[PDB]
Amino acid sequence: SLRSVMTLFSNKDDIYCHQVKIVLAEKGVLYENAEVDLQALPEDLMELNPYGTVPTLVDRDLVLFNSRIIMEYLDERFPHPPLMQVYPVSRAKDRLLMLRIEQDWYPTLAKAENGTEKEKTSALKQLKEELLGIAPIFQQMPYFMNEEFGLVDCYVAPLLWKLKHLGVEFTGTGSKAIKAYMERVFTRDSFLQSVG
Amino acid sequence: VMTLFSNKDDIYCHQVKIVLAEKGVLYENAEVDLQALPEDLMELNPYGTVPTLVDRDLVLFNSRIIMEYLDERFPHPPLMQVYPVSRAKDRLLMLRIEQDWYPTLAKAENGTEKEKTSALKQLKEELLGIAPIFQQMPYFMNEEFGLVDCYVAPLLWKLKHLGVEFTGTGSKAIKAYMERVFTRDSFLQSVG
Repeated sequence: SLRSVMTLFSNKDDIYCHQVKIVLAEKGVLYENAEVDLQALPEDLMELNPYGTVPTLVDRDLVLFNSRIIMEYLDERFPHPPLMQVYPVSRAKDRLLMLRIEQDWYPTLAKAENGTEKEKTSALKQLKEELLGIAPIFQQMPYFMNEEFGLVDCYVAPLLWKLKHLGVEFTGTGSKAIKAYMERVFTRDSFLQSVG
Repeated sequence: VMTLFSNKDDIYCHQVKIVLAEKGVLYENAEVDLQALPEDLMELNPYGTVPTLVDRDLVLFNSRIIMEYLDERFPHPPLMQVYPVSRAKDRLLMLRIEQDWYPTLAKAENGTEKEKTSALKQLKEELLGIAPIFQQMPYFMNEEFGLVDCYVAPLLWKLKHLGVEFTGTGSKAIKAYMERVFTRDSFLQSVG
């Protein structure tokens, strides 16, 4: 592993913190985890990041927040293994895919965790239908619209992980490809470290 | 073929047009009325937002993604630094500009007459507050013109056209910055 002197301020149930921990583990970067309670933020986080958000990555004098900015920083600073492709069109398609995952699926997931009972049930059914709907994606490629594991999977895997633990179970048409993808990502060394 | 679906008054369209002009790339501007979106935009981009860029087979939206794509596809002149640390700092600047300054700018164009005059005073206040930043380097927190200036310049341009004038302390660094970015060939093309 790499002996960095980084501190990650994070919360263990936050999906954005989860994305960043997977990238840190992929890159083999050692860092200190500083757990934070969202209602009771530590003053040292406030000192470094006045917006008081997590994840916040601190490396010596550098302070970063926003998980997309953090992840691209780590991929650029620590090239191996590559979590984005090399060529500009692939990079743009992956970026657009990420934005859409975040925009379209993440709020439904949040509703599924934090809504009223009919909202939850309604959010879960909606996410379930949508994920089943994109099943054909895998008949071509083992990672999400990619041949190799990358940042897009760092958006999809935390979401599937949360759905699994909310009781979602995939059956019917498209469920074989989704279960296969889950095994492929959940069993990776980095994912194992991220939920450790 | 290269097409930008764009609205002429939209700040995010303006960002992308500056980057297109810097890279010297030819494109067709498809003007869109926000209240009546054309069908050919809807079929390429189900979300119906602008700017939307179409490059041969690739469809892109969201101005940040378009700009990064252009900077990577058309490498010179480079609009981002080379070091991962500097690139991250600039990304974070841009995020903060867009999150903290842009809503106040929208309010200054879209509000009631009370809302508008209030927003204009706030923005003018915060910009004069950071006068010593404009003082530091010729471009915004950078020695060379880059993507960060593509966030700052369109905002100052809108303000100029909303009647804002800078006088008093630090207004000198801000005016000198405006003169310097507004008179670049790429910027003059982007407003043409």
